[PDB]
Amino acid sequence: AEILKSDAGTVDFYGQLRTELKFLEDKDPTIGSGSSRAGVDANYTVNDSLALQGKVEFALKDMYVRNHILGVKTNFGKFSFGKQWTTSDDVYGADYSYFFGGTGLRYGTLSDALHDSQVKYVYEADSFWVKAGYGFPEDNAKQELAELYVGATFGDLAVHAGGGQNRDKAFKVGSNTVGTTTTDIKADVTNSYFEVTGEYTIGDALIGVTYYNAELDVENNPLVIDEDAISVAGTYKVADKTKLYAGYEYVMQEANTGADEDGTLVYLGVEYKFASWARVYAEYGYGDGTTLGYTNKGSDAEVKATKVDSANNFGIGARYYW
Ligand SMILES: CCCCCCCCOCCOCCOCCOCCO
Ligand SMILES: CCCCCCCCOCCOCCOCCOCCO
Repeated sequence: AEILKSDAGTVDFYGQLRTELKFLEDKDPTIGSGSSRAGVDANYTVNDSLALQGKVEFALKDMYVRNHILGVKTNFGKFSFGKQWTTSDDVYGADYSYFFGGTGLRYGTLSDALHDSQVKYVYEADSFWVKAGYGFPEDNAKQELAELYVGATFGDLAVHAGGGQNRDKAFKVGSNTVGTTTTDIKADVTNSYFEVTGEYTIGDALIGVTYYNAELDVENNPLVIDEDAISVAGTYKVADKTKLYAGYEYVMQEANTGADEDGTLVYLGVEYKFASWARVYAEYGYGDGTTLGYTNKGSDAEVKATKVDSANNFGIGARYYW
């Protein structure tokens, strides 16, 4: 990106402007959900064995801090402190969409993929890696979080596995009205999760599969909910500038009361790159059934718990990068 400074030190000014139109079943078109941002990333190498990083990223709305990081890289790994995305969000899984996928990735149900005071660790060797994180609860003002993932690449097959636990002692589930007493439903909820992923590259094709489990339990309550999830997705480079993509996502939710639900999400889309600094995309999404909540990494959208009936959805977008 825009190198302001460069030597043993570099200062990089970077960002994205986005314009996105969303057409959701039974709604008027929405313009302006596009997640634009701008930041600065400063790096300095002290020697062969030690480097420092300072990064800050703001949303372009009014303006507010998205990430704010101090980093220390050493021969025994990299340690990063401050307001960061979760390690679970960085590793992600087999969702290749720009708008509607991610329903089978179950790490974000409570956290929305962010904790304002974390320490994150990364170790890399050859093709092999370890990534971990911990969130400081601040005498209960912030959630509890602890995560660990490992992965490697063996020829054309890349694999990873891991997970964690995320606790929110006062999570807002929703609201109830009984006569004229309207009241918030809040609970002490823990989300415990684990996943395995494989991604296979063959020529112009990429195919991925992710399995996820999660367990939601409530501290002073017999209620437990288990989720079992599969995501099957791929991409295909049909020309130098042009990539097609598609996925199928199925999730079953089972409560210890015996209540069962499930949800299906299918997407198909196309990406076109004008240049390294410009691209556009268009996507169709078909949803049926239930989600307890998910995050689409591509667009940064959060979808709260919901049920839909045979819903047809479309998105179109364009981005500028520097
Ligand atoms: C006991 C925990 C061990 C988990 C580590 C990885 C297990 C092997 O992973 C291979 C990656 O598989 C991705 C998931 O689905 C593969 C099943 O489908 C095979 C046909 O595509
Ligand atoms: C490892 C590659 C898997 C191939 C895709 C199938 C995944 C389907 O999940 C099994 C659980 O299904 C229960 C409901 O299935 C409804 C009809 O499914 C259409 C098959 O894609």
